[PDB]
Amino acid sequence: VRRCCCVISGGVYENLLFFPTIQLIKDRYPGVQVDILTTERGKQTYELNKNVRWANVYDPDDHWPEPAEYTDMIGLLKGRYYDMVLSTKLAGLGHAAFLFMTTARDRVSYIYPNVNSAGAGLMLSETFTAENTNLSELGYSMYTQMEDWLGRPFRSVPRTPLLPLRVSISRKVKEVVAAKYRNAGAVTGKFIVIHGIESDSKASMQSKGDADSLLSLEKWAKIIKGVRGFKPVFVIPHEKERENVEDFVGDDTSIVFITTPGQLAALINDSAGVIATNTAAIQLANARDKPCIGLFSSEEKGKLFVPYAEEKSNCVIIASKTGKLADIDIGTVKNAMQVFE
Amino acid sequence: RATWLPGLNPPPYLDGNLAGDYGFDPLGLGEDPESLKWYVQAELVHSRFAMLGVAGILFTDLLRTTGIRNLPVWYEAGAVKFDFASTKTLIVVQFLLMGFAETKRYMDFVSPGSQAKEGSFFFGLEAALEGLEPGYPGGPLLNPLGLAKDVQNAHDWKLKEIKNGRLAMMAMLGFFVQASVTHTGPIDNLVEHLSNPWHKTIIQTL
Amino acid sequence: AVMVQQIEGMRDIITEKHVWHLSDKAIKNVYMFYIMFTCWGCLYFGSAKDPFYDSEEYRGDGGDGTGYWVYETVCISPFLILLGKKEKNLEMH
Amino acid sequence: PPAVDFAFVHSVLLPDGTPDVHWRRANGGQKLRDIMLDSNIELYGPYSKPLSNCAGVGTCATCMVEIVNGKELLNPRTDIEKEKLKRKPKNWRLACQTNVGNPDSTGLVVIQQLPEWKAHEWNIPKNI
Ligand SMILES: CC(/C=C/C=C(C)/C=C/[C@@]12O[C@]1(C)C[C@@H](O)CC2(C)C)=C\C=C\C=C(C)\C=C\C=C(C)\C=C\[C@@]12O[C@]1(C)C[C@@H](O)CC2(C)C
Ligand code: FES
Repeated sequence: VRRCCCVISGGVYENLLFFPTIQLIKDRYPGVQVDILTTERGKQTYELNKNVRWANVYDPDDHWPEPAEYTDMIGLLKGRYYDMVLSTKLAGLGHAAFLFMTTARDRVSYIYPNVNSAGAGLMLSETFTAENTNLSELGYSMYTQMEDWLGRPFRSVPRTPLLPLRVSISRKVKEVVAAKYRNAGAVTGKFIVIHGIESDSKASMQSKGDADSLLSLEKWAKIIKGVRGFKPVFVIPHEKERENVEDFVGDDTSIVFITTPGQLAALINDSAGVIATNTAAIQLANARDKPCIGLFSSEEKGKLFVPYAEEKSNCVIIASKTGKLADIDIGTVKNAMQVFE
Repeated sequence: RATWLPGLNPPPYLDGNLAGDYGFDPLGLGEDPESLKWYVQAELVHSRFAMLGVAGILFTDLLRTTGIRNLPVWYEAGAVKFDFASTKTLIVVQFLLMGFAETKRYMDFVSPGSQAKEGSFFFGLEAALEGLEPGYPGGPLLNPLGLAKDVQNAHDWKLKEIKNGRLAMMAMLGFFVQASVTHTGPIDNLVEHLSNPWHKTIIQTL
Repeated sequence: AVMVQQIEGMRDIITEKHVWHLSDKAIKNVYMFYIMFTCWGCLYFGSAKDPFYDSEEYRGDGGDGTGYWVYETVCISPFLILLGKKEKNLEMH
Repeated sequence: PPAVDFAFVHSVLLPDGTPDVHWRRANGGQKLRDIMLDSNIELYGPYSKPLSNCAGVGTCATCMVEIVNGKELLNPRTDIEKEKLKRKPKNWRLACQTNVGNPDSTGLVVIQQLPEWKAHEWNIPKNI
């Protein structure tokens, strides 16, 4: 192939985890101008990719889009003259016809376990039935079918990981986030980012399959009282959380307002510690070798979203003993003291 | 929740997670659970047939009373002799086709995986009959648009369905009795009520 | 031109009725002069220091004069920073 | 008898430079507006003229009172204190929309009447 789309869905987190798949694609065929037809807040991840070409905004899960917009995007994908679709939108006919109207050589999608996925095999060269119908709930990997078929042993090795989630920031986002925490009282090497705050905001970057993923504030007040201050910067998803956090944990506690995942990875890259819950920030911390802890609401969910905690040897995983995101708040402080210094 | 008359607790054998529950079972018919499942599928099919019926009656009578088309009265509509086909053939054809439909629906209700697995040839379409649910078959044949791809988390859509359908069934009983003691169409009875409402009701029939 | 109107209701009316119309030729004349003003204004105000479409605010960022220069700018300069990021990773950043 | 200990610190200072506290008495909780009307303390300020208030319904932010240490025995906001006053220091409530609760009640809530037209900040303790 030379031109390849991606009709990925979900938001920040699902499109973030697709970066080893894109690196797999460019590792498979030498020069590919990969495109992305994602939802909003999916484009914002694609500063961190150094591989791709357009990265539009479409919201593929709309299911009754604007017919002007729908016809325009069908014709746009026709005018870009692709060779491979790689949907992972998890839909069948109706959307298989959408991938079929693109003049594509290799129509690839995901397919429901249910019925809304019949008649799709007619219009797809790969079927790739998935699980749970809530595809982010499958965990970190989510694409082992698509990873194992893209690059089957036909001439050489698959090479299905290449040190998965190598995100990369540029100098411009580094300078603007440097100004954003330099407005706070942080030093460019010695601070700790969080990105876990109980909120009602779509900049939380969580998942589609996780519900109770974001930790509270008075629980967080206990966590931030139990921990020594290594300048913990606080990453709010919206400005209405600023005064709320300053009411709970204090006025001296620095708050950095970040809603962009590229800005969030730039804030990771200057940090020295990460106390993220199950958001994009765990994977961004595992990118560029930052020591994370990775809070979760379940040990099993933590294994599904981090299967590589034994590999990086810094992301010492902590979850809740029950479900419902209520952990011990003690031993996590202990190994936060252990690994961050 | 609001269960069909305040001052009464809903029965404990039905509550919440069902299409428009509201807890109305004073005569203990949904007490047995499999009986309730059978009655749910019965209700859905009854309500959908009744909705098609109310549409096919109200639309035809809007065309008739106003005078757009010379269609017959719903009451005297069955004895229309069609040129290309006869009613004696149509009953048999309906029997065949709706048997292939309803027996398939049944064998899905008793065995959801059926009609799509093995030797279930319907012109090679053994995939659109996946079912996905009791009473909500889905698939490219049955929901081409797929407004509710999901069906467990589609409580608004199923609630709209069942409420409109309960109301259509009640309106069909209206069509049955209202036009057996008045011998006119529904729209005729309506405009009879909307001229002098306090002088043309059921009990104003002497 | 004087007409005395007798209406029983209020009072008498002394209507004037100067019926007139811009001469047929004068409509062509006002068209002639307005096409002259259009000519003069097109030439002179095209020969003017046009303060918005000259600066680095418009011509600097994009500014080809279309309506999509904003959209191709914010759709290509992220591809420019992705290209610069790949070329940065090509020398191991 | 169950006697809630209102303090009702007045808005203006004494000319000496110390606040003047009045320590009202009234039983229990029905409405704070009715307590401040009955026990003769100055609620509305300039709005104490007869048609300068909504007579208790909440359609005007005229009975507002800063309440400090008032998280003990108080009803929550009825989406009228949350709407009439919006961008406030969050310790301000409407007396005709708050209520100090039930008749069986003891407590030492202290209320600064007229948060508009005052000069003191109270230096509130940071919660949590
Ligand atoms: C299916 C239906 C009607 C279908 C109509 C159709 C196809 C009409 C077709 C036609 O007109 C057209 C279009 C065109 C015409 O030219 C030809 C025909 C052919 C004439 C009505 C159902 C109508 C069904 C009705 C009215 C059912 C009512 C049920 C009730 C009230 C139940 C009550 C309870 O059961 C509960 C709920 C709970 C228990 O605990 C207590 C009790 C009280 C027992
Ligand atoms: S008096 Fe109107 S606000 Fe309380």
